[PDB]
Amino acid sequence: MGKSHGYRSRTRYMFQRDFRKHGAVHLSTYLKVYKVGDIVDIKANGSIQKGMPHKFYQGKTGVVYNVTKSSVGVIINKMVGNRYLEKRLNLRVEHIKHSKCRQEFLERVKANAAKRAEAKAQGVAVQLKRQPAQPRESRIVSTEGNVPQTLAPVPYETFI
Amino acid sequence: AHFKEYQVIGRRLPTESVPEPKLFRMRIFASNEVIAKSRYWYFLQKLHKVKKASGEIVSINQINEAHPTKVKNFGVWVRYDSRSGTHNMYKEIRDVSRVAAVETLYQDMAARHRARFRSIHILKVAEIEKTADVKRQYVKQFLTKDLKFPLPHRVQKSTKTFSYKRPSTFY
Amino acid sequence: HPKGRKYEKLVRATMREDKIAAKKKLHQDKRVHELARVKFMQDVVNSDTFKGQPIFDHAHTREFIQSFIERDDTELDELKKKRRSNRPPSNRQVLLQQRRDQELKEFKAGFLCPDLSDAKNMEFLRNWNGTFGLLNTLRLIRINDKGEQV
Amino acid sequence: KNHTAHNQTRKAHRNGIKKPKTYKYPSLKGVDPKFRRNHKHALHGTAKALAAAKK
RNA sequence: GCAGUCAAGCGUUCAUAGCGACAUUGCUUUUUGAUUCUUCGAUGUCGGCUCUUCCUAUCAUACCGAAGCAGAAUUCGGUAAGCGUUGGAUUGUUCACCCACUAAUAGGGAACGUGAGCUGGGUUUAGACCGUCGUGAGACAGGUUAGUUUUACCCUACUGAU
RNA sequence: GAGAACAGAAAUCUCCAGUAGAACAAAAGGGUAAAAGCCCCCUUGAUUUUGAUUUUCAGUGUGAAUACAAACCAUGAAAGU
RNA sequence: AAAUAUGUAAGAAGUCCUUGUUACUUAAUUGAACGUGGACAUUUGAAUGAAGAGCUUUUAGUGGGCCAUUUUUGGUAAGCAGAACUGGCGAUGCGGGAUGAACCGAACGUAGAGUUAAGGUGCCGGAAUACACGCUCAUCAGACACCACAAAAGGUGUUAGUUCAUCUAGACAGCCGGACGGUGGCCAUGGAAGUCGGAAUCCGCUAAGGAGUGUGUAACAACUCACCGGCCGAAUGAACUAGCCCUGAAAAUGGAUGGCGCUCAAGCGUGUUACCUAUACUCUACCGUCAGGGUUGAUAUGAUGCCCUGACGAGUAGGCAGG
RNA sequence: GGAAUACUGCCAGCUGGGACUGAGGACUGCGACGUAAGUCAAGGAUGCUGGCAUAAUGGUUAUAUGCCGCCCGUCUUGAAA
RNA sequence: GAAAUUGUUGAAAGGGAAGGGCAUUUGAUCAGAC
Ligand SMILES: [Mg+2]
Ligand SMILES: [Mg+2]
Ligand SMILES: [Mg+2]
Ligand SMILES: [Mg+2]
Ligand SMILES: [Mg+2]
Ligand SMILES: [Mg+2]
Ligand SMILES: [Mg+2]
Ligand SMILES: [Mg+2]
Ligand SMILES: [Mg+2]
Ligand SMILES: [Mg+2]
Ligand SMILES: [Mg+2]
Ligand SMILES: [Mg+2]
Ligand SMILES: [Mg+2]
Ligand SMILES: [Mg+2]
Ligand SMILES: [Mg+2]
Ligand SMILES: [Mg+2]
Ligand SMILES: [Mg+2]
Ligand SMILES: [Mg+2]
Ligand SMILES: [Mg+2]
Ligand SMILES: [Mg+2]
Ligand SMILES: [Mg+2]
Ligand SMILES: [Mg+2]
Ligand SMILES: [Mg+2]
Ligand SMILES: [Mg+2]
Ligand SMILES: [Mg+2]
Ligand SMILES: [Mg+2]
Ligand SMILES: [Mg+2]
Ligand SMILES: [Mg+2]
Ligand SMILES: [Mg+2]
Ligand SMILES: [Mg+2]
Ligand SMILES: [Mg+2]
Ligand SMILES: [Mg+2]
Ligand SMILES: [Mg+2]
Ligand SMILES: [Mg+2]
Repeated sequence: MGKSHGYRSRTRYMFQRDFRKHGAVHLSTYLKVYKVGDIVDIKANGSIQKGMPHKFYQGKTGVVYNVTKSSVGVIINKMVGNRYLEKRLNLRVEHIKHSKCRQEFLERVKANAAKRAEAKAQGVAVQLKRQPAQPRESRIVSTEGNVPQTLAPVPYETFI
Repeated sequence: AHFKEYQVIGRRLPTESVPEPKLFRMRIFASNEVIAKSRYWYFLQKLHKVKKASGEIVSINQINEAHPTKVKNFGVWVRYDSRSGTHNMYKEIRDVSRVAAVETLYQDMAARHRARFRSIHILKVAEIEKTADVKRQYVKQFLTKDLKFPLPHRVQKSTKTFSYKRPSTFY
Repeated sequence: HPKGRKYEKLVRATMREDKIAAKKKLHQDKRVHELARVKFMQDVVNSDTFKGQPIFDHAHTREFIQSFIERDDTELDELKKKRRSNRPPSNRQVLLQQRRDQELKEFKAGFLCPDLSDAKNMEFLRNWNGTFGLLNTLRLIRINDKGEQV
Repeated sequence: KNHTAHNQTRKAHRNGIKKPKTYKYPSLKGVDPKFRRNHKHALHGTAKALAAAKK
């Protein structure tokens, strides 16, 4: 007939639970603590119909600006035409989780501070930037019991 | 092109639970070292689970002929891809060098079976040491005692665009 | 045209499954003819003249590698005797002597990828029927040479 | 005739696709009103205390 | 076309996963040459007059080959387009079909050659009648009648002439 | 599935198995087992005042929905809703 | 459960220590948000780049599009009806594809010199009738992507291979000799003796010889073949694979590898060098535009002048500037 | 056993032939050679010589030759039509 | 007393159009100047 653009259209595989992961949710979801400035990923739960995000925000990452009784407000950048608009979604905490890369970066910050303080207490200056992968250096390859074995191409179907 | 012969010795990358990996050697007929190492990784990827970024080249050397002025007979085993399927062939080439026999074989495959370089594998080159082990009659007809033949109808090129006598094809 | 696109999908599916069954059959043939020394040192329940002494330490396995190399010398001898005077030899003779010398060069370098015979590899080999994943889990396929094994 | 998305990405990338500006001190409207009222009273108290002690 | 038996290649070395050329039988009887008065035709924008070329997929004429080909008369093939291929009748018209004569009455193309070379009918209206539909004005590519396009002295081509 | 007078596909009772193969007004998809299903008890939050946000989007209107605030209530032992 | 495509982070608006505010929150001296004071720059927290960065006002034209590779939906199907991503034509010349909106190369101020791209080097036509190894003879050969379409199959045309066999105990071809006996096996037939048919398919002697491979006679005969032997003396036979060639169906004015023509090519496959030439690249001059800068002395001029340095220059609808 | 020569690479090694260009206009800079005044190929061409002084070079114009060049304006995805 | 268009004289070109661009030859014609 006509086209349809309802609020949950084209979401048949997106909102279903995984294999043998049905039923209720575990309590560490409800026992986690969010703060203004935390970085969160959005992954919707099909078993919790209130506080559910739109299908555009599945797999997006944003910043917390607001904490309420059972919910969290998140900022997302959305591309509309030739610019980005900031969007404010107020979601239940059963549809979000902390981003792990923020945790790795904060641990990197702590290790950077510890390394700089220990280098200052040692009397030297050490470099704290990460480096990309480098080309290899020279070596010797000894042939003590490792004589090279000559290979050849194989015929079509003779030894088959 | 005018080919050379290289030995290429390569290896995996040493890692945890595999220290000192086994070395593998090949003989590649190629016109420069870049094509030599590319053909090495082609054959090693077809025979083992090693990539060019999973392994490293240990050694690349060029092999010369031991006796470059001595006329030898070579048997060459090849396989190739035609328009329908893929086949094995055996051929015989009488020449002075392995790279010379390989060049004549590539020209012969292009002329007779329309097979390009990308669809030919040299399986083996070997020297046939004794006579009466020569299967091809086109090679056998040059291994006769006191061989003699003429060259009739000699054609000479010239300059000057005009000649002043009729030519003569005597020889 | 009376073909559209459904005929093209049909011929694509049939030609693909044909070509893939061919190449798969060829790879299993290559693996079976590659893993023949394993079946040789497997056979007679690991050489049933010695099915009591389950050790095979460092000279028995060298003898077994040599016997696997020269297992086909009877056909080569018979072909030398049947080779006529004014005739080039047969392709079987040339390729069998090629197999002979190309195994003997590998023997001179590092004999054969055989079982370790220093662990429970002998038990796993006796209980390793025909599958290609004995290498994937429990191989111990450490090689030896024609001397002190290493 | 009916619909096409031809040329639209090229048009969008002519003048670039820009991120919005982000400021220190965002707007507190849309935040919870209890927090907003108490934050106002805490800010006025801190200003009075700094004007008292801080000369 | 459907159904079954095959069986060389096959599923780039497997026959019976799954194809499957050449074959082979079945199914379609007023099933002992019977009935069938039938053109069960097709065709609506073309048809006819005049005139010229080209194709070969050859009807006749020339020369060959095969056939249980006695002779005579035919049948089936090969080369071959040098040369011919009619007069009438008849349904709106044409093909097809009939009547003859004939060595033979082959098949096609050239804007389904030749709708401002010429003509019947259309494109192409306005008058009128019948049938059917519509309350009506009207409609119908249902039927029947009557009905206005009208260069050449120009350039080239062609035919002749200085 | 195994048992019980009339009892016979199939009436009522008893036990065992049973991840949902049932039900949840209507199309289809998703969700749900000490429940969102079935049976009971109490009720009117299907109330008042107005802002913010999401979808369609010009980030206009209409429709629908989300999360708080300030009141008044319901239910429950309660946390809660 | 890939590949390709996709969100975020990689710090000074940061981290740490100490303790100020509140009407929010805690059982609380707890927190939450925002702070005072103090410490932390040769790297301030991966790479590469950055033609200045950020912001505002106002207004033109347009709102018929089309083509190509790839992925797709509906219609046997179309140069049929529709979508996705990128690149183009429209808006665009130049070198090449003889000719062409869209292909290949490359985008454009006026000139000089040098070098090249794509494409070429018998003559038209600038440039090797180069060098090298082979293949092919067509009574419509074949000659360069888009693009001017044809296989399986058949060939006693040629080239190269693969697998089986036979062979000095003599292979293949040819000449010559043998090719026997129960038995004219059994039915059918007027008669069919190996040879109109149905049944059949055995046995002996052999070095070998069929209850018969064909020709033959009314039926017999005779001959041949299958199979053995003598003579001659070196390799031979089958099936199959794939290169080039011929056939693998052509329609009507006279005609098209672009034309002439070309046959150990001037064709096809492959290889190595030399050479030719675009508005492209490099260097130089000149014009203009943009940007960054220098210059106080009035007697000498235009401080809107004079001068130094660097980069750039296609264009329809349309905008603005100088004449 | 002792060499040579190929092939690839380097030289802040030498040296012959040909073509195109000469922007700028007092000094200022960086250098080189010489113990130093000086000299120089070091922030862009000077030196010497000949002929002719007018239709000789050059312009304009009419043609000839080589190669290239479809009729303008307009609507259109698409104009020599 | 312009142009379209026409006559006479002089010069030139012309084997199925004419006109244009780059370059030079030939003929005619012309300024500057040392
Ligand atoms: Mg609800
Ligand atoms: Mg539109
Ligand atoms: Mg575009
Ligand atoms: Mg004919
Ligand atoms: Mg004629
Ligand atoms: Mg007649
Ligand atoms: Mg007419
Ligand atoms: Mg007419
Ligand atoms: Mg009328
Ligand atoms: Mg009348
Ligand atoms: Mg709305
Ligand atoms: Mg501070
Ligand atoms: Mg508008
Ligand atoms: Mg319009
Ligand atoms: Mg347009
Ligand atoms: Mg454009
Ligand atoms: Mg272009
Ligand atoms: Mg061109
Ligand atoms: Mg062309
Ligand atoms: Mg230039
Ligand atoms: Mg030339
Ligand atoms: Mg040519
Ligand atoms: Mg060639
Ligand atoms: Mg050159
Ligand atoms: Mg430019
Ligand atoms: Mg411009
Ligand atoms: Mg304009
Ligand atoms: Mg100068
Ligand atoms: Mg002059
Ligand atoms: Mg002159
Ligand atoms: Mg002149
Ligand atoms: Mg032209
Ligand atoms: Mg036009
Ligand atoms: Mg006039």
